[PDB]
Amino acid sequence: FVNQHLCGSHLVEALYLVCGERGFFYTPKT
Amino acid sequence: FVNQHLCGSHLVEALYLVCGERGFFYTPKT
Amino acid sequence: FVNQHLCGSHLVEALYLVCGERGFFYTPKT
Amino acid sequence: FVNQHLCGSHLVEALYLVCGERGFFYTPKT
Amino acid sequence: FVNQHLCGSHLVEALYLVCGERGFFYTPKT
Amino acid sequence: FVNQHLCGSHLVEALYLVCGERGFFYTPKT
Amino acid sequence: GIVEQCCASICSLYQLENYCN
Amino acid sequence: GIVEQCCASICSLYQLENYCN
Amino acid sequence: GIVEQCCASICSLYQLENYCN
Amino acid sequence: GIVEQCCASICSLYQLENYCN
Amino acid sequence: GIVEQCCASICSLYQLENYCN
Amino acid sequence: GIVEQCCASICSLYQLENYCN
Ligand SMILES: [Zn+2]
Ligand SMILES: [Zn+2]
Repeated sequence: FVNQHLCGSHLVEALYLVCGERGFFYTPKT
Repeated sequence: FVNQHLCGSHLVEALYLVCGERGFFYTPKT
Repeated sequence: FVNQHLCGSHLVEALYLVCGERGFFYTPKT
Repeated sequence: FVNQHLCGSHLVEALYLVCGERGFFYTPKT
Repeated sequence: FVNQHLCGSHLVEALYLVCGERGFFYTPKT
Repeated sequence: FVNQHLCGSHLVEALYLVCGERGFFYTPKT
Repeated sequence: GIVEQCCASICSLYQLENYCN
Repeated sequence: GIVEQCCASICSLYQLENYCN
Repeated sequence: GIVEQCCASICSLYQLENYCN
Repeated sequence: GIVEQCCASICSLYQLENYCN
Repeated sequence: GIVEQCCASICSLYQLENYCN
Repeated sequence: GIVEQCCASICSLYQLENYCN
């Protein structure tokens, strides 16, 4: 897989495809 | 058919802008 | 809504969804 | 049906690259 | 019909994340 | 056409639309 | 869920905000 | 407009440039 | 314009809606 | 190619990696 | 979280899969 | 290559078309 920083919507889209029908959680607040 | 996989990427992109720091969960399972 | 800088195509897509069937104008030259 | 809402995001993304600094108007109303 | 042009942008976006530095070729011709 | 730096997936998508049914090659390793 | 209510018909920002945290 | 000419069939860059300013 | 208001600095939804038509 | 195997049905990351270099 | 691990720094696929559910 | 020519620096449409096949 790609080996670089993935930010904002590019992180959500990387999550979307990696996880498949499992889905995911996006929690940016820290 | 139509395409809910292509729609799902648009959906999670839309949710990244709408939810902001509240974050979200994407579960196509119910 | 998201509270961050939105640039290039991420601004056009934020516009696309915010405005709905009203449409919008994208005028980057200043 | 098919999906002109999902097509519209692609359309305004395409227009951001093609028009550049000339900018554009997206009106799905005519 | 369905839309393989809109699917193709998603496809080449997916391949950018999966292939990383190996790169790819997109040929809808075979 | 747009006159700015196009990086990562924004370069792949610019390629996707510019080239049309010809397709393209994305080779980021140098 | 969201796939059956928002891919079968258009969902505004307001309808999408229902699925946030 | 653009939605009926370019979502029903593929529009090249050249066809898309017609809708710029 | 929009680049200056929303990219250089940040825009609330109300402000981004100034660029709707 | 990829358009007929992955637009007609969903392709996982693993199926997509087959079309890399 | 994810922003700190995957945007500030880089994430392998295994690590990005920690945020799958 | 393309990253160096089009991301580090800017590419005209003619130049970006060098990476079409
Ligand atoms: Zn981006
Ligand atoms: Zn799409």
